[PDB]
Amino acid sequence: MKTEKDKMLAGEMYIADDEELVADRVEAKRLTRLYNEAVETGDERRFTLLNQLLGSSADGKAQINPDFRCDYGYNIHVGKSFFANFNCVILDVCEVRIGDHCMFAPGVHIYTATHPLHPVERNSGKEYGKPVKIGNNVWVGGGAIINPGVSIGDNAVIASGAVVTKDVPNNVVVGGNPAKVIKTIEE
Amino acid sequence: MKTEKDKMLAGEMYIADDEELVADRVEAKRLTRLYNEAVETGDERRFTLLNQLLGSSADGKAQINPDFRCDYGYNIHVGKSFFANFNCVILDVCEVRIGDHCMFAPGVHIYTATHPLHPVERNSGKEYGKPVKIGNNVWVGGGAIINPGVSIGDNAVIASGAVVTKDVPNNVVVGGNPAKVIKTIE
Amino acid sequence: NAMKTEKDKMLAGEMYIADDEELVADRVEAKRLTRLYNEAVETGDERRFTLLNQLLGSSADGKAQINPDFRCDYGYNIHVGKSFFANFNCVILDVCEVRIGDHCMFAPGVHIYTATHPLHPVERNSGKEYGKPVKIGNNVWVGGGAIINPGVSIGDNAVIASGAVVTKDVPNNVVVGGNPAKVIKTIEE
Repeated sequence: MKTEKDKMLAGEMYIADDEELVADRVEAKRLTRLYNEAVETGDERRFTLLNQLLGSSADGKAQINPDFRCDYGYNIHVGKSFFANFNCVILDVCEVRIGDHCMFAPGVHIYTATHPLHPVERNSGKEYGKPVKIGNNVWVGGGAIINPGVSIGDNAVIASGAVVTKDVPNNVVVGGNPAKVIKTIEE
Repeated sequence: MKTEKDKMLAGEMYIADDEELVADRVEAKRLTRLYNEAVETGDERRFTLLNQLLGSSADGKAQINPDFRCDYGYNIHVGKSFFANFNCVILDVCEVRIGDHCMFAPGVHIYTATHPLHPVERNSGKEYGKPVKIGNNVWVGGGAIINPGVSIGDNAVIASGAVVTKDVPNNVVVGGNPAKVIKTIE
Repeated sequence: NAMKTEKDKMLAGEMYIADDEELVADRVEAKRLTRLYNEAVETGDERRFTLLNQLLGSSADGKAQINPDFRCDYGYNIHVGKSFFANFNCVILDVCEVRIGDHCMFAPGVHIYTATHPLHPVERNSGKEYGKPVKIGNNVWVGGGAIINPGVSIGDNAVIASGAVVTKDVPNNVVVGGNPAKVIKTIEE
């Protein structure tokens, strides 16, 4: 009864080469190529293309620099005034929810996709994911990595190069690998 | 009386969506795309395109692998025999000065662009930058990040994965996140 | 010696002139073919495998699954086992041999470097550089954005955490993470 896609979204083990998911991934790549060319050449149709790619954006005017990459596109949901700089990658096998006024520097990667640590299970043709949630007014610094299952609170700032393995509270700066609070933001 | 571009270059808060700055970024992207195509296909005209993109290079023969990315292009200035490997990104809202014989491994990022720490100000449509300066004979290792306002001395070596958050003296190797001196070069 | 070329020295891990014409021509060809390959996989064309099998030195099953935009120096120094998978934007600098076993998977932004340079400026600026080969065992999972440096071997069943920077050999059956990469725990099966 459950499709592989149902399992995927639920965070359960799913067959990555399921017919439907494969078609979704190849379609995401084709559309993504068109989008990246639109934004590189500065065509206004970049917004229409992006709005077909992303699951949703609050204002339909998400500003994403090239070359953007994502797995499905449709699991990505952004608030108002979303900005991502060059070469961001979002593996949205599970939901990636991003709030308002969020800002990604270049090379930010968000992963929801993951695998079993044990070889037989990892090699079985099945994998899984954990959703990522990012609050309002989050600034993610250059080259940062947001790992699966992570939530980032409102007004948090992720230092460049940070590797985020655990939830980030409201109003802090985190930095390092693994990322740790390096400062509290007052107000 | 200062234009938004004037403010940007001086390290002051500027409106990023100023019509002049938007036009410059649109132009840089369009030209960067042609340049990347030229270097990917191995056409000799890659140099003439690159020389229209960068602010200056000492020998007009900078060697930059695809896909290169920059904000403006014109704020980047390189010495002779400049080399950058695959996928380098330079956010040049402020000056990026690079000396002679510098080489970047793949995925090196240089940032001058930055933002206020508090949300209201960060979300106000204004941001700022701090220039980056790199000396002569610098080797920047793969995936290293050079943050805004940093200066790197002559003959410095940045280990791969380094996250450079403060000035680096001459003749050292730095590594880690944040980067720290790990060796003196003699 | 008698007919040893710069390419021979490069492969042997010896100092070699990077701008030797044969090597320059090989890199130019790799970039040109990489561009076609990346378009093929982006557009979902079946011939992506045909092109990839001309780019890589070898793959055990001729069906390596490599996402765009892949980058490499030569292509022909890369050899992968069965069921190889690399996610978006992986870079392999294969001036020396890069040998990868069966069922390996790279997350996005994995970089493997065999190319390196002298630490002292005069020698580094001399137009010569060198490499050290990389070997990766079976069932290795390399996490997003990880760096594998020159001369590194990674054992069977090892997993590399996202963001790890691997400077030394990784033994079989460990999870490593951090910069520099250190053992997090062991894995058995």
